[PDB]
Parts: sequence; C-alpha cells; structure tokens
Amino acid sequence: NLQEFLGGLSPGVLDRLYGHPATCLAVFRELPSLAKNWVMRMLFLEQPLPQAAVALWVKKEFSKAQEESTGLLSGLRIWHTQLLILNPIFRQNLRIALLGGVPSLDKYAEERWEVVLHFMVGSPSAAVSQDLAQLLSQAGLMKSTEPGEPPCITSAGFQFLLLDTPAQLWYFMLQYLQTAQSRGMDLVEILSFLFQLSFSDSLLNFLQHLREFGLVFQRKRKSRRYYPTRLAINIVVETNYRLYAYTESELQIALIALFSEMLYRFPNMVVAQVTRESVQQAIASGITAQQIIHFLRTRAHPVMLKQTPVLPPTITDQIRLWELERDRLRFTEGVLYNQFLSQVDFELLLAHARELGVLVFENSAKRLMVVTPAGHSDVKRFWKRQ
Amino acid sequence: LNLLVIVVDANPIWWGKQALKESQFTLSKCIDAVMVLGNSHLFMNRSNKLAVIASHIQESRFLYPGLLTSANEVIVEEIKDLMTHTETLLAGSLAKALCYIHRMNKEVMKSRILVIKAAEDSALQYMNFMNVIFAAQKQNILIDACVLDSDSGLLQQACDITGGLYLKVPQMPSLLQYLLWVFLPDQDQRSQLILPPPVHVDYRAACFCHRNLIEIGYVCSVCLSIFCNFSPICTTC
Amino acid sequence: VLKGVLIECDPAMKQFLLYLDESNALGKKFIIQDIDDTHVFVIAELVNVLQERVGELMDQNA
Amino acid sequence: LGMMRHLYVVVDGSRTMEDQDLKPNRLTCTLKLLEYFVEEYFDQNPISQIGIIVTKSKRAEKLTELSGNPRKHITSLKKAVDMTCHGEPSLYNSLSIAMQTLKHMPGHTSREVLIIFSSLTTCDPSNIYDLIKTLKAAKIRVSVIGLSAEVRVCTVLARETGGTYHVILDESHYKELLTHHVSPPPGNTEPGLTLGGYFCPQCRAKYCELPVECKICGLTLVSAPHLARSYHHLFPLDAFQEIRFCYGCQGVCAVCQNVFCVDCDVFVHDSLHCCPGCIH
Amino acid sequence: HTSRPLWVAPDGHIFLEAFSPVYKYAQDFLVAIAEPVCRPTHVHEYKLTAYSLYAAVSVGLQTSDITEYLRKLSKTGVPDGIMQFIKLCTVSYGKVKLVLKHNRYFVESCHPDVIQHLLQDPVIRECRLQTVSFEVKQEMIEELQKRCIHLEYPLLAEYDFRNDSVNPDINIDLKPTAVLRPYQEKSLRKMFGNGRARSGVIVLPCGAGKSLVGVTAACTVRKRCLVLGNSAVSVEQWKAQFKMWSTIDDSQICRFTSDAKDKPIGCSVAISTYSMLGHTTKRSWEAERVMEWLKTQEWGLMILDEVHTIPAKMFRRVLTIVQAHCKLGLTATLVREDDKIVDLNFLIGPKLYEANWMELQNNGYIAKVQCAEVWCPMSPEFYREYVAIKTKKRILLYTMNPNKFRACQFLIKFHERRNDKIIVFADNVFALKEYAIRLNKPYIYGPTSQGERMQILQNFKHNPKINTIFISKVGDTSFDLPEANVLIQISSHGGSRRQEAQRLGRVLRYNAFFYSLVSQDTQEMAYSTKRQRFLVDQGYSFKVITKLAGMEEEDLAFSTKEEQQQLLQKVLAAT
Ligand SMILES: [Zn+2]
Ligand SMILES: [Zn+2]
Ligand SMILES: [Zn+2]
Ligand SMILES: [Zn+2]
Ligand SMILES: [Zn+2]
Repeated sequence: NLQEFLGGLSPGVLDRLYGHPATCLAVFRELPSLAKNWVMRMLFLEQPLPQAAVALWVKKEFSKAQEESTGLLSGLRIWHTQLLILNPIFRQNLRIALLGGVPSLDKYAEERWEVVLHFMVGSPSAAVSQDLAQLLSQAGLMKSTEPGEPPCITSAGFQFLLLDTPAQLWYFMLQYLQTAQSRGMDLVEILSFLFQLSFSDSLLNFLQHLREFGLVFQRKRKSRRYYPTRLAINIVVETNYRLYAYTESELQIALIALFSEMLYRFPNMVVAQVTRESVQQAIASGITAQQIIHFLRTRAHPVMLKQTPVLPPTITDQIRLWELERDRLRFTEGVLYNQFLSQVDFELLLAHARELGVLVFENSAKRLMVVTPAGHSDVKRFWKRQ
Repeated sequence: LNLLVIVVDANPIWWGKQALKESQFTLSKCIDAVMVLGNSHLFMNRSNKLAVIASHIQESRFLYPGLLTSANEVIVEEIKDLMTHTETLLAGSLAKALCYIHRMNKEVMKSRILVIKAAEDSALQYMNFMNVIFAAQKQNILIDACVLDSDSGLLQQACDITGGLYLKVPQMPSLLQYLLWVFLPDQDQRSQLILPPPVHVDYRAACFCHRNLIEIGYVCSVCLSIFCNFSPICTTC
Repeated sequence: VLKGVLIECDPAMKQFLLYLDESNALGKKFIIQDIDDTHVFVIAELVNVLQERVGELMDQNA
Repeated sequence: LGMMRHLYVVVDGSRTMEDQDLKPNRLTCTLKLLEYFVEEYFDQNPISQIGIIVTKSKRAEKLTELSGNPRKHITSLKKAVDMTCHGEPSLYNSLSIAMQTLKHMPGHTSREVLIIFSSLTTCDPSNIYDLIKTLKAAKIRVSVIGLSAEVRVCTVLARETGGTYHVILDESHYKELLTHHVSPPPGNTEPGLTLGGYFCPQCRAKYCELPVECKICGLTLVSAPHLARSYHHLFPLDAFQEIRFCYGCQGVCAVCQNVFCVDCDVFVHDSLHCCPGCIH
Repeated sequence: HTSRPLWVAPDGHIFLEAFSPVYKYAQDFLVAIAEPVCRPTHVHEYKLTAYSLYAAVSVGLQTSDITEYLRKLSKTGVPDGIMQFIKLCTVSYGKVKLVLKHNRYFVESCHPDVIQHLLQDPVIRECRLQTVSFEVKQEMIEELQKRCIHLEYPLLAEYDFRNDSVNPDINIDLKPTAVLRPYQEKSLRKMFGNGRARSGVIVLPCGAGKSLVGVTAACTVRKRCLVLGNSAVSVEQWKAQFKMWSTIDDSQICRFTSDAKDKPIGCSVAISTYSMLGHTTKRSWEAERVMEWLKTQEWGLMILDEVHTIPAKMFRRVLTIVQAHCKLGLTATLVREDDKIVDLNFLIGPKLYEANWMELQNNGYIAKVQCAEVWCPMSPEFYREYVAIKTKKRILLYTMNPNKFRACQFLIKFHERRNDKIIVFADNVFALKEYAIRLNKPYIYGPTSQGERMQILQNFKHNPKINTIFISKVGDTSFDLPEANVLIQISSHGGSRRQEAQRLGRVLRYNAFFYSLVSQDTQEMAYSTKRQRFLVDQGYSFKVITKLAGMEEEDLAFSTKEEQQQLLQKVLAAT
C-alpha cells in the first residue's frame, strides 16, 4: 500500500518528496473520502482557519469517518496546528498542478511482464538476469535454501501470482524501495520518478531495471529519452463449478491449474473445473480462498459483468466452505499443571499468570490452567518459592 | 464515474454590460472559475469525466469536447471563437446536456449538471424548461445552480425537483472559493458535509396567451392549461 | 505436572477423538485428560498421525 | 386527455371482513391496497378528489369527506385497522350518502362511486331499484369490486349506472382490479398557486407542505410543476425519418433540420419530449 | 471467428455459448442433432451420440444439412473425426424397417443386399416365423431390437397414420379451449415431422404440459390410443385430462384398474396401469376377458407415462404383450440408477425433446425455485454412537438428530407465519411418527388407508388452518399433491437423483423454495451431493445454510440435555 509506506516516514524526506507536479498530485490522488475535500477547500486560503471548525463541517452522523481522515491527513504532514494551514511545500506544488508555474507499446509491455511471472512457474524461457534473481528472493517470494540451479517458490510466492495486475506491481516496488536505502540511492528521487512516470547517474540504473519488467521502452539500446508503457499507470464461472477461460497464454493456464483441474484444451478457450479435491490441493500450500474469489472477480468476462452480482454466490461460499475443512482441529500446543489438594492455591496462581500473556484456556471445574511451553519457564518460579 | 456537466451562461449582452460597468468581474475571470473547477473535478478521482457547455444567443457549443493542459487550451480557444434575440437560452443547453449524459451512460455512473446563470430568466421557454427537468429527474441527474445577480425563478425549481442545490453568491470575484465548497463534493459526500439550506422556492406557472408568471389563475379541466384572469372559454381544447 | 498439548474443534468432531481413545486405533493413552466438550488434550507425538484420520473422515463422506 | 374525477370509495365493514383467504385481516388486506390506491390515483390524476365511506351495522358513516387531500386519506386508513366491523352492511344508506354531496358537483367532471364489497347481503330499509334510476339520472357511475361471489344487485347496479362488476380471484387479481380504476375516461376551475414555501395568496394563510385546497377561503392550491407533467401529451413531437457528428450529443429533424444518432433519437421521444434543435 | 458459437470436440462434445446473437438459431439446431448434458446460464454443453443422429435424419434434414451447418457454426473447423462419424451414422438409417400389418410383425427392406447380410446372425434366425420381407415373432421383438442396433442397422417405428385404411379412425378432436405453450408446439413438431407419427420420448416437467402433450398427440394421430400409468391415482388424472381438453364421452374413456372396469371391451381410449397388463399371476375373471380382447387389437399411440420405470424386469414385458404402431413416452425425470436409460433407446425409440428447465423458469411457466441445502450439526451424544457401529443402525442416528429436529421445527414456524403451504417429505417411517406427533401435525404414513389419505390431503388444500403435512415415500410419482410452496425434505432414500427431481416436481406446480435437511459430518453429506448432481445439470443452484436466521431465540424443542437423553434411548432401543 502507498499510504502505509508514506505514513511511517520522517518529515525530513517528505518535504523533499513533494516534487513539482509529481508527488503532490500522487499523494492527493490517494486520500480516502473527505481528505480531498478539505485539501481543496483551503488550497487558496492563506490565513489558517480555526482548528475546531473542521469537525463542525461534518454531520453528527458519519463522524467516525472524520477522525480516520484527518489522522491520515495529518499523518502525512500536509497541515499542522500552527497557533490548520497546509504545508507551503505542498500547497504551492499542488497549485502548480492546477495549471500554475505505438501499437508496439502495449504488446511489448505485456510480453516483457509475463516473462517475470513465468519465472515463478516452470518455464524454459526464464528471465535470465542475475539482478532480478536476487531481487525476488530478498523480497521474500522465491525460496532458495541452496544456491541451486532452479529457484523454488514459497507460500507467499503463490499468493503473489493471483493478485491483480496493478496490485502486484506495487508489492514489487515497495520491496525495491525498502532495500534501495542501503544498496541504491536516496528514497526521494526514485519515488518521485515513479509518480512522474505515472502521468542523476543512479537513475539510469533504475531505468535499466524498469526496462526489464516493462514500464519504459528504449528501441535503440538506452538512448536519451524513453517512452512509458501501459503498465506504468500505477473467463466465466458458472453454477456447476466449471470455468471456461478464453485465455490462450501459457501464464494464465498455470495460474488456473493451481486451484482447479483441467479437462479440455481447445485453441483460444480452456475449460477447467473447480472440484473439492483440487481446492484442497491449493490451500495445502496455502493460496487461501479469499484470494481465490479475488482472482476470479478481477479476471472475468464481460458476460459475467452484467446486471447480476458477479461470481454467483453458490460457488463463492463453497470455496470458503472447502477452506474450513483444513480449519477443523486447530493445532495450538501448550503444557499443563494440575493436582493441587487445596481448593484455593490455584486461584492465587491465576493472578501470577494473566499479566504476562501466557494463559491459553481457563477451566473452573477442575482448575485446569494451560500455558504455552515457551512461557512455562517463568510460571514455575513463583510456585516453588511461594 | 462522476460525470459533471458545467453549463456557463455565456450571454454576450450581460457580460459586455458588466465589462463596461467596471465591476471588476469580466467573462475572463468567470471562465477561469469554470476552468479551475473543471481541473479540480479531474483530481478527486482517477476516472472522472468533464463536459462544459456554453449558452450563447441562438446557439450553444460544447466547450471541452470537440492532461489538464490538453483540457484548458480547448476551452480558451472555443470561448475566444464563440464570443466573436438579446436573451440567453438556458433550456437549449440542458437539452444538449441530458443527451451527452445519456450517451456516456450507455457506453458503460452517476452524473450531475452545474449551471452558472448570469442573465435574467426568460419566461418564454417555460414549456420546454420543465420538460428537461422531468427528463433529468427520472434519470437521477442532479441540477445544481449558482447565480450571480438575481434569483432566477425557473432555476430554483430545477434544483428541488431533481435534488440539487441553489446558492446565490454574495460577491462576484469570490466565485471560485464558493464553487469548491458547495459543488465540488459529489452526491455521496454532499450528505456528509454541512451546506447552506435552500432559502426560497419560487413555484409559478406561465399562461398560454400571455406567458406571464401568475400566482392566481384559471386552469382548464380537460386539457389542464393554466390561463390568466379571463375564463372566457377553453383555448387549447 | 504433565507434558501434553491442546486441540480445539467442533463438539461433533470432538467425540470422534474420544472414540479413538477407547478403541486403540492409534495408541493407548492418546488423550491424557479431557478438559471440555470443545477442547481436548492429546499427547504431542501422535498429533500428525491423527491428522490423516480426520482427513480420511472428511473424505469418507466426500 | 382525461377529465376531472370525484371518486368515492365505499369500504365494506361487515362481519365477513374478519374472514381469512387474504393477508391476516380481510379488512386489513383491503385497507392495505387502498393506501396504495390513493397514491397512484392522485399521481396520474392531479386535481381530482377522493371520499372514503365505510358501511357498518345497517348504517353508513363517512370516514373522510370529499377533498383532494392525498395525506388525510392515508392517515385515516391507518386508523381504521382497529375497527370493530360488527353487523350486516347496507347499500341504500351508503349510495345515498355518496349522493347527497356527489350530485351537486358541476357537470364537466366524471362523478364516480367505487364499492369494495365483501358481504353478500345488503339489509337496507328501502328499495334499491329506485336509486339505480336516480343514480342513472344524476350521471353517477357506480362500479363494484366483489369478494368471493357474484350478487344480482351488484350486476344490475353496475351495468345500469355504467360501471363494472368484478369478483376477486386472489390478491394478485385484487391489485389488478384497483389498478384499472385509476385511468380517467376520455370548464375552467380557479386554483391558487402556492409560491413562497406553502402559503395561500387569497387569504394569506400559512399551512403544511401540501397540494391541498385552502380551508380559510375555500381555494384549491395546486403546484404548477405537478400540473406540468400532464403536458407534452397534447402537441407531442412528431417522429423523424432516418436514412457520426450529431446535434444532440455532438458525437433527421423535419423542423429544424439537425441530424441525430440512434441513442439520441430514442431519447428525444422517450424522456426529453422536445427536439433539442427546436428550442433554439 | 467471434461469431459461430460452438466448439466441436474431436471425440464429440458441443460447447454452445448462450450469449451469442445467433444462439436462438443455434439452439434450435442442436436440439435436432445432439442431446443436452449440462445447461448452465452461460455455456451449454450438448453431446453427439449414435441414437441422437437417428432422430436427426428422421426429421427432414439429411446428411448434408447437418454436416454443412456445423461448418457455418464451428469456431474451430470440424475435426475430421466427426465427418467420419456423422457420415457413418446417417447413411445407415432407412434400410431396415419394422412394420406390422393385421397382427403380424414384419422386418422389411427395400434394398435386398442387406437382407442377404442380415440373415446369417444366429440370434436373428431364432426370432423368425423391390420389397424383401420376412415375418418375425412378436414375443421376441425386444431381443430383435438389440441385434439391429448391435450391427448398426437400427429399426424405425415411424407410424404412417395419414393413410392406413385398416384402423377404425375415431372422432377424437382437440377442442379450441386448450391453447398450448410454444415449447409444447416444438416437441410435437419434432414428433410429427414428415406427416407421420414417430415413437419417441418427450421429457417435460410435471408442472409443465406433461399431459397436455399426450392429449394433443392423441387428437393428432386420431387412432385407438392406450394410456398407461404408474398408479391407480395417476389414471384418474389421465381420465380427467381427457375430459378437460378432448371432448370425449364417458362411454369411450374406460379404465382397467380392478375397481371401475367401464366396459373395457370395445372402446377407443383405455387408461390402465403398469402391473395390471404385466400381472404374471392368475388374473381375475373380469380382467381375463379384457386381456383377451387387448392382446389382439392393433393400437396406435400407446402413451407410457413415467417412462423411467419401463426398463425394470416386469414393466418391459408390457411392450411385447400389447401391439402398438407408435409408442410415445412422457416423463419428467429421465435419470435413473443401474444404467438402463440407454437400454430405453430401443424399447421405445430416440429421445425427441428435452425442455430447457431454465428457459421455462425465465418465461413464467415454472416457479422460480430457490434450493437451499441447510445442513445441521450433529449432537455430541448422537455422534458418540454413530462412529461405534456400522451395520445400518446409524441410519436412524443421522435421521433422528435433535439438532436436525430444531431446524425442521424452525422452518415450519418461519413459513407458517408467511402463510406458506408446507410439505415435509420424510422417509424412514419410524422418524415420521416421532417428527409428526411432537409437532402435532398430520402424516400420510403410507399404510394408513385409501380413506383418510384422501381427506388429510384435502384438508391441506382448501383450509387455511392445517398448513403442514408429513408424507413418507408416497409422493415419489405424479400424484395429486395440491400445489405446495415450500418442501422441507428430511432424510430420503440414498442416492436417488430421480427422487429429488420428483420432490422438486411438487414445488414448481422467490416464489417457491424447498429445503434439504442434512445432518453434517455423516454419510448423508455424501448422499445429498449425489442427488443435486442431476439438478445442477439443469441450472439449479443449491445454497448452504450453515446457521439459520435466529434459531436459538424461539421456543424450540430439545433445549435441555435431559430431554435429549431420552430420545437416544428411544432410538437405540430399536436395534
Ligand atoms: Zn393569458
Ligand atoms: Zn382544455
Ligand atoms: Zn386560502
Ligand atoms: Zn427539431
Ligand atoms: Zn446524437
């Protein structure tokens, strides 16, 4: 998420971050419902309005949406108290954004992006590039446990595969930025270049990495100016558990076969079936069923996207109901101590056990206290010394 | 989502009157209030649409169709072309406005129309003004309005049949701050914010022969045509 | 003081574990002490061989 | 198109209104669809009227007087759910009460009675067959909606005075019968337009947010947009002959000579009801 | 390429897209060619078979009308394993004809070169005794029809009824009072194709015109019909549907069900049952003189109601006792266990018309059913004994579940407050008593009578006070159950997907909706997915209600554990 990353940051970088058209429009584009209204209202103001009038601009109904908005709005340090004038590094550059101060494009963008997603499955046309191979492992979606000729795929790597196309691109860039503090450049110029792409010497090396996932295009082996692609902006399912996907690409076939089993393969159409024994093969690695319905709700046919609610509700709960078979019997381990002749001394052992957070379950019939074995070493020190 | 049509009263008689009145508010400082609110509607969401219609005498061109720097040069070129039967026709532009909303709603959305009226209300179009209101009411299209000099009688009914707002601004050069506060929020955020209430509603009817506004008059019972104080016979049927 | 771990499940599924206690299908003292009709204390070594007994019973009525 | 109407609604209040075969109270399912009936009557007919008479224990008592008040009727039908409804009804006493007021209306209207009738027996102290010669003389139009059977009076009262007699299949047929009684069958009044909030110009009396008549001076107060929806039926727009760049949406009329597309053509005649070029 | 909404698979399977502009002119083509396998709301799936093409060329389309219109609606190109199969199974149709004439059965061929091929099989030489003919025995007509399919020269039963000049053409005329819906007009058009009647099987829902098509087919051939049925109640309906829509006097509509016998010798329409014509014991004297009359008269249009019981051992001997020219079969649930529905393709003929069960719902001919498989958890005292025994005593345990007793009592209360007509179908008749006396509700126990069976059923329809009824295995046919609105099915037979399409027949005769009570984590969970296997192939969607809408708040039975301990001691005492 973007406001998750921008919330936990220093004030000394956000003032540098607010670029001339780039970041001031980008942060303002992601503000929940009402934070866009107050930023617009006091954009042309110069005298700071009183801080108590802001809560009076909202009805008493839907007041809980006010504090979560201004908490995020003051969390990014857009205004301050000052006695609520906006930041002059933000109010000026946002007012610059209000007018102040190629069929080869998309086909290159999709093909250069599937060969990165093909690296997380079995394919002979692997993205042979030593920079990306260490990049995916330090992000935590390619298990190695060995130098190895093949790299494996962890449980988080399967969850990466069934995300949306823009949503899986942001998860990659946040783990590019979190590691670039100690191996690359400053955080300010790399993040302002991405937002300026959406509308120094170290930046060509970052541009040569965006060349490989596919967000720019050179066409003459790193010329002066680049050209951005469509990736740089930021299948029916029926009642009888059968899905008819119209994709002919090999990447979309291996994503469907992760959680279903296939029974025919025509050109330009592949029919599979969501069986019970194949969803249980998916959650065994753990691709849990909320991501399954989210994978089918984004990728859908226009005939699915009709006046009916998409992904009809007898198959969406059934995948949730097939998730709960793994759930029956929960494996939470503990240890036990009992057999006191007195009916009072175990009640004094409650007051020495709740405050650390070790007690798991309480029984008042036979006075059965269960604690975790990681926390069993400290509870016995009170019992032998009274 | 959130298609917003702006209908600006581009009557060259009243703006040219204020251009010689020296009231420090010309047409140029009013289209700037349209262009900034035009640019500000394209910021609150990624997929937001804009349309600007200029109401001239005997004609009415679309301004914006024919990132924001590709929007603002079209508007300043069309206004420089249009401003180069002395009463405005606001009803002919809202009929064009509902056609553009009906086309963009077929290619997919809630929409609204914001009218900035600057001339006096012509009562000669009461038969056609009410038809574009009831067409807007059955498609849940709000008709917001702000006036500059005097309360338009026909335009107050458009904001209460459909469900929009009506605000007479006190000052001309403070228009841009007023637009952002009371019209820049969309339909859902308008319920959460607090806004000025409607101060007066002006319901009248036009006579068929006089086309005059009437508080007490005679209606026919079969053809339902309201007449002024005559009652000699049923003129329509 | 005794060494043993916990398992919590549906009370309908809980009595299946009590059936495996008094039928000697897996071990002898497989449940150390029943604490509740919703929670069960089992021994820590047979926690994995128990899992395919439940997974077969969920697949015996597929 | 249509005419003015002065409809009366006679509601049966007999012992047989406690019967089943309907939503919990046979009386209650009658009063449920009547509240739906008053709304759709006043919507399609702007300046008409409704009286509601309830007959009970060989006598008729007027529940609501004849006035065009689309709020006073529904707020009185909600009160009458807890009615006793004992005894046998009448039909001479109920059509005469609906004749002492409905006769003196002017002759340019369509005076009507609508009887919703569940009992089988009309114990009334005189001859019914002299009313049907009187109601036919006064140009009233009595129509009955019958429940569970067909009575001989309600056929000869309907076909002589001019109305219809109909018997219920079920509740889906009972809503279908009341729906057919809102269309009017094919003068100069003086109403007072109530501008300024809701105040009366003739007597300057301030009252509630209503399309109702004024009690202090007797004037009827209507709202001109409500009258305005009934327009465009008279002089509607003629269709176009159809054989890119448009005039409506900007992306063929025989009057203004401005071309349309297909979405625009269907939109002009369906909802807009005017030609967008002709208003210029 | 974006058009032509099929995908002809190389073995044979036709994936039709039901969102195409030319779907209605490609769904009116695949009914005449293939047979439906699955029909969801988006992509249908038909299937080519051998018997489905014999019904294709029986209608006026030849072998070049099918194999060309597959190319023009292909999306792939026909895969050349279908051009070899369509040509093989269409040029061998009209070569060997089975025609009867005055009480003798004849195998006829116009081409003499196939009779010299046909008369070397050692089983067709057992059934013996231009225009080459040889007379075959009547009692070996079933073992003959297996062999003609076994060597791919199948028999056709096309009655040419327009001019025969032997049968006494009766005055049955369909009166202009019964107008038939546009799916009934399409099924009869595929039957009476070339002006000659055809022996097929028409699958229509029981709430649809399952009987109006049988009457209209009787007024069309206008020969001596013979209606059969599964029960003595089902023939008093067939008698009523002939007087309602066909203008026949009571001196011609007779019966043969051992109680009326309305002079069954010498009539025009005889409405009898199964197991009366195939009663293999010593018959009574009134039935002996009718069967001696019925075994010697050539009928026309035998109407076999409830076709899915014909491939039984005793009900398929009816088709050799009675001599009919054409044999129409009307059913509602064609599925049946033990794999004998493919055996029915030569007892009667090819499957003519199957109604689209979702097209009749979207047009208003069938009530919109909201199926809901509400499953109940098991009680912890009952599951203690469920896993301890295996020999059939646990069938009572997953039937008399106390937590399933609450969901039956709650769903009855929830629909009595909405004035809904409740039917509780419940087999395993010990738990019929213990369910219907703890709620004080009537029950058609099954060995009750003929008397109080008729008045409990009539106190259910024309009375707004008695609202529920507890049937037990009686309503598994086309009985007169009077238009229910919900149906709380509890613990029926094992995997009978014929049953839960006959329990569904009561509901469609949301508007109406039926439940299916399951005791979860038992053997009934595996059963209740075997029985929705037929209904999900028609378009129906079975929801799951794990927890009901506030079950614990009302006054439900079996609250305490003391009253629950007594029920287990009642169940376990049976043994
Ligand atoms: Zn006048
Ligand atoms: Zn008139
Ligand atoms: Zn007054
Ligand atoms: Zn025109
Ligand atoms: Zn157009």
